[PDB]
Amino acid sequence: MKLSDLISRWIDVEPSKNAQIILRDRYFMKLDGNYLETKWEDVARRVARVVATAELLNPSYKKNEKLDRIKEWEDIFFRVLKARLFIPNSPTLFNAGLGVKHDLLWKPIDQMTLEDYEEIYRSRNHLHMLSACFVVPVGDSIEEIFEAVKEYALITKVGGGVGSNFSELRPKGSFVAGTGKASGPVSFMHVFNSAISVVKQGGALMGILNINHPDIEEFIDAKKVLNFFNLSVGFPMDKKEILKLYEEDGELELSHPRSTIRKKVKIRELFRKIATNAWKSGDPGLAFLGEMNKYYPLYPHRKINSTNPCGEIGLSDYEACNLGSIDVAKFYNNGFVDLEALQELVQIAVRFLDNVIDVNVFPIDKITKAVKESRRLGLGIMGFADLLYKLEIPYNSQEARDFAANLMAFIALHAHRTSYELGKEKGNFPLLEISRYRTEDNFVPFAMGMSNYDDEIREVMKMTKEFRRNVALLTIAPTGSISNIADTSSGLEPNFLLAYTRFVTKEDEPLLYVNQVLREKLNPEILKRIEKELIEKGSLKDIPDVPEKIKKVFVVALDIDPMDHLLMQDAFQRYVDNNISKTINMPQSATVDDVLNVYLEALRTNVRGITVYRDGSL
Amino acid sequence: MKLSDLISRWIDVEPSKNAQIILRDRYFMKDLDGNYLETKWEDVARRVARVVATAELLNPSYKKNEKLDRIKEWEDIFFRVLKARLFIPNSPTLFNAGLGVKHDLLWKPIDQMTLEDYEEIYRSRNHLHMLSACFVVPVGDSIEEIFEAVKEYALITKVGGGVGSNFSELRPKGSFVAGTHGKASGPVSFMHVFNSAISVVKQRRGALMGILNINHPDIEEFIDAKKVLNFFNLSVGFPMDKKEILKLYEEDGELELSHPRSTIRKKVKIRELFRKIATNAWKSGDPGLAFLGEMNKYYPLYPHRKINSTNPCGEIGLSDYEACNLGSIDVAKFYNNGFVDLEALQELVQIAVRFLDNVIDVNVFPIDKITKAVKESRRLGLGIMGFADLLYKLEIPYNSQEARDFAANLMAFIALHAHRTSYELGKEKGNFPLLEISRYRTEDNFVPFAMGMSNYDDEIREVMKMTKEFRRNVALLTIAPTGSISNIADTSSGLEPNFLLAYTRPLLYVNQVLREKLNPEIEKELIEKGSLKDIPDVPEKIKKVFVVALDIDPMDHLLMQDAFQRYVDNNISKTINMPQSATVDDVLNVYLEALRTNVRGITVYRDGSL
Ligand SMILES: Nc1ncnc2c1ncn2[C@H]1C[C@H](O)[C@@H](COP(=O)(O)OP(=O)(O)OP(=O)(O)O)O1
Ligand SMILES: Nc1ncnc2c1ncn2[C@H]1C[C@H](O)[C@@H](COP(=O)(O)OP(=O)(O)OP(=O)(O)O)O1
Ligand SMILES: Nc1ccn([C@@H]2O[C@H](COP(=O)(O)OP(=O)(O)O)[C@@H](O)[C@H]2O)c(=O)n1
Ligand SMILES: Nc1ccn([C@@H]2O[C@H](COP(=O)(O)OP(=O)(O)O)[C@@H](O)[C@H]2O)c(=O)n1
Ligand SMILES: [Cl-]
Repeated sequence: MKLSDLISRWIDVEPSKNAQIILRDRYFMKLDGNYLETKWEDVARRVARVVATAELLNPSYKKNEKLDRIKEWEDIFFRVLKARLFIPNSPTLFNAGLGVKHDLLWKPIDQMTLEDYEEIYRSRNHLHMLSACFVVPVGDSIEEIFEAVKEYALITKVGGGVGSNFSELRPKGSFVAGTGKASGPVSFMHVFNSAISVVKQGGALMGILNINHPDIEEFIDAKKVLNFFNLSVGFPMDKKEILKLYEEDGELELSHPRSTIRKKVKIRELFRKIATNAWKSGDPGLAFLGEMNKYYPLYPHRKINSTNPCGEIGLSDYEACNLGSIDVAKFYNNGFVDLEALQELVQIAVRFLDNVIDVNVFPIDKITKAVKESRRLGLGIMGFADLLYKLEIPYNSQEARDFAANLMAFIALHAHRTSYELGKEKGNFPLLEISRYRTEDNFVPFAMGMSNYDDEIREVMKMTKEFRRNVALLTIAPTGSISNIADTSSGLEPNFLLAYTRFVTKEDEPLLYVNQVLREKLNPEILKRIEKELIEKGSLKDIPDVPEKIKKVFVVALDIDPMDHLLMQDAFQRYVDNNISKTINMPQSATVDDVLNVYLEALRTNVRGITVYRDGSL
Repeated sequence: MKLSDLISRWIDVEPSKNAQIILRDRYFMKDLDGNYLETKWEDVARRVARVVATAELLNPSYKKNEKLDRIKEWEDIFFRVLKARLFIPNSPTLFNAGLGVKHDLLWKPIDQMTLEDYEEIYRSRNHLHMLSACFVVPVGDSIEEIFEAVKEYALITKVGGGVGSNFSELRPKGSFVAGTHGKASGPVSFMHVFNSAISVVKQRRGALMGILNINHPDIEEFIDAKKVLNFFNLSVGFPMDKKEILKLYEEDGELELSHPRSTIRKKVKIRELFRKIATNAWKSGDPGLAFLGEMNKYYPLYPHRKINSTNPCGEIGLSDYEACNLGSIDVAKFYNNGFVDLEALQELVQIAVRFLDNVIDVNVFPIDKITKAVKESRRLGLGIMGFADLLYKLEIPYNSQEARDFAANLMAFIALHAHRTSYELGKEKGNFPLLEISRYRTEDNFVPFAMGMSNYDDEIREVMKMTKEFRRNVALLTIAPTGSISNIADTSSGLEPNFLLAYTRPLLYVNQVLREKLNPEIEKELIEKGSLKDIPDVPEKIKKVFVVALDIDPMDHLLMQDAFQRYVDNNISKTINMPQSATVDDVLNVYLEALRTNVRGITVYRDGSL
């Protein structure tokens, strides 16, 4: 069906009362604390109008027509936004229009003149930061360490999540031209933690240390406060290499350019250390940085050393990335995903995300540059688990994973063809010429190998040798907050729970929530009886008197075994040029051996990183 | 007698074994192997003198066929007062002088020194060649400025400095912050980041100064912050006149707590704020009080520049990005026949001031703004140590009007000749850049301290007028703790009474002057009891004389501070010791007498309180 007509079916559907609480708490703009916005329509309008003002910069538009052209983009943007088919990362919702006079952000589009958009463009203040994901380096000097703590605080203040690889820092007890002797990365990481603890935005930071750093063991056991850090162990070498060393029971030398300190450790003992900690507490994860550089169009002229906090974007030094997600559950139509409307939305969403770069303001000049030059986007999806329920497809099945790979491949195809086109109309990312899209033949920024679309995707990548707006376009984020605004499942995650009682504060209340798809499918009287047990058990699986087909379909996170989580992440990653946010849920009864087995399988699949969460551990 | 003769008396007295251990431990230079380049005090003295003399290269009054002679002459004079331990510079000068320089130039005989040799010492001083103990930086009201100040703390701590700040610009906790739903974290909470920075950058550890002004809305939280600021000394700032605060107090008035970038307001009774300050000091020693207005009253560049903070022990009031190098005279070595040898003292004061001013020239800072602030004002901290031991020798009891009048006259004579030395260096080398906008140039009768307790006052007034025309330094004097340098010097610390006459250091130690004076058949009861007061058959004249910190009541501590502060242009480090039985009201009474006298700040420590 036409995107038009899907917009119609959603545009007058208001957010649930749950989404509305989140919105007034956090999203609706407010001196001294009065609401300038009271409906999601209000958010959609302000954001639509501000992202649309980037069309001022379009070299392919003549001065006459510019107002026409801009209003057209405002209205579609507004329509997909209000309908909740696509929502950008939170910072876009929070910060769009900051610094702009309130008479201009909600004004009827009727009364918008071309000098009103020009006024919007030039009044964006130092806080107009619309992107979620950042990486900064932490060089081996007191100067560079503390510039980086400053950078963390500046990024955080404006609503960014930031990560670093701390491996440049020489090991603890290393020689310093001082003085003393080097504190080592773990103890400097406390300064960064201490800083975010006082910069209150309203897991937060990613800190990575590489597997061959002499302080790695300390780093693995560091969270056992550091409470604001997610930690990952970095593998800048090739996955295959580490797999083989493991398989032969080999040893790894721990060493550092600027220390004499060296140790040999068995790779299995180190792995088991990691797995034991992650079994107990969820940290540290694994970051396969070598796998990310493998698919990075600019490597080695540039290099990915770290991810942002939730691990879904691998970023070079000072790079940033703005994200946004399509609710694929809204795309269900009579046993099929409606690809005609999904194609149009991918097109709109890539333009939306690329225009955000043009109206974004960063607090550090190096970040502004790093971004101008690459124009990395993070288009993803949410509502995927719910889409499966509608299609009657068990999440833990080869059917779901093949469908997942075809769906992502379709999106990757039309995302990169939109980038092709934007490069033609607006100009190429400055670094096209030195990227693998130019200097190579047959370069594809992801593994593929599970879809009919692979040839067409090869064709697209070849075409983008010539025209290409963006270094990379796709990610799957956690969507913790935008999936709640949109009333849908998060990211590619299964639903964690089908039913739970939530609580309204009123003024001076328990109100049962049931998954809406489940509500529409199960006999309402079967629902009434089983509800009690479903809430206590957290699952339908052991509930007598629930039909078997329902149940096979309506699995939640802990019904789905760890390998079936991991393989779903593999299926998506084959068609995503950045990385993926996936929690590998494990049952309380999983051992440290089971965790190691996940890591081992992880090395053989196409995943770019790993997070495990064992039920009841924390 | 001539300083040269006084030197000969001290030059070959070797540092004690206690002093030598300190020296080997952290002052003797080592090579990459951890092998010692220096093994003797003499080597530090040669190294430091040589390095500080090389500043004479920049002297615009020397030829052309003259410079090498004049430099070796300064090097020789510096070397000899150093070796004798008559004057010692602040520790970082000891630690860091000569860094970057080849080792064959550093300890080479003065007589084999060539002009090119000095030129190469000077050119090869590295980024670590940091020779000053005392820093102040601003902490402005923005995340940007806060974390730039945190970077500065780091960089300063790394190269060996102590830094202080006034946090009062930061908006109170809970203030509106544009563009977010979070509230301002507030000064106390942001201090946590400074503490955590210093916990991870080794200096031999730096305590920090943190000040919040009495009229800041978070002031009560600040007073209570120390029961994770374990690195901070904390002082309450009083930017208003001390008269005004004393009055407000006596009249049982109110203080408006407010901030220009917050709606958070409150009114509090001054007596009640003072009582909380006093209760916390009684418990733990913190917070002390910093009379910033009194400091600014005597600041020659006020109001264009202002002092908002001290460095960590409070002895220097510093304007933003300003730093200061210190040095101390061991006055105890100037005793001669029932008198202080003022002939020798005047000469060492002249030498010390030059030595201190030359340090600015070979000093290297890690921030450009500090470099500029120091070039522009050339502030010095010439002090004394050995004061209590010098009183022992003169047979004067520390807790007597006699001791305070003696201290006033002694500090007055030092101030006189230091400021006269500054006039002359002004003339010979050029004035400090800011002289002409300073109150030595723009006022008449500006004197940078209260005087009032000496025969020297009128002569001091004349020298101040003279320095309308020539003046090298904005200010010159201080009294420092001298916590390490009085140890190296084998003498009592700063102006402080000895804390104890005998203390285990399995070691064990007896004050040298008591030792050369007490009938050597007269000790067990002193190491335990801590005093001579209640040993009987110890003659009552030794005893009146040989008093320690806790024999001297709080007002005699405080009036001793006053006596010195009237002739010191920067500030003074003095702890007001109190007996364990003192009450919160006894503290408040110290506070009130402090506000009436000429002291520039207060630190109390009440015995057994930790
Ligand atoms: N004083 C200190 N305390 C603790 N750690 C320090 C200290 N100084 C330096 N470090 C650590 C921080 C960095 O990881 C590393 C090097 O710092 P720094 O010495 O500033 O770099 P640099 O490149 O200027 O000097 P270098 O000549 O030693 O390499 O050692
Ligand atoms: N997110 C935050 N959490 C806690 N404190 C904050 C936060 N943001 C700012 N502050 C504090 C730090 C300072 O004391 C004060 C102002 O910081 P900042 O907003 O960077 O100043 P600014 O000069 O940029 O203000 P403005 O945006 O009003 O021009 O508020
Ligand atoms: N405290 C935090 C934690 C993560 N983040 C960032 O938010 C990014 C995406 O998270 P998400 O998709 O759940 O975000 P929204 O649903 O809130 O848009 C993460 O990858 C982090 O970079 C942040 O800004 N602040
Ligand atoms: N651990 C220390 C001790 C003193 N200092 C600085 O030295 C000043 C003088 O202290 P002091 O006179 O006892 O020090 P020394 O020169 O004797 O070591 C203090 O106010 C600090 O600014 C420091 O930075 N770190
Ligand atoms: Cl020191």
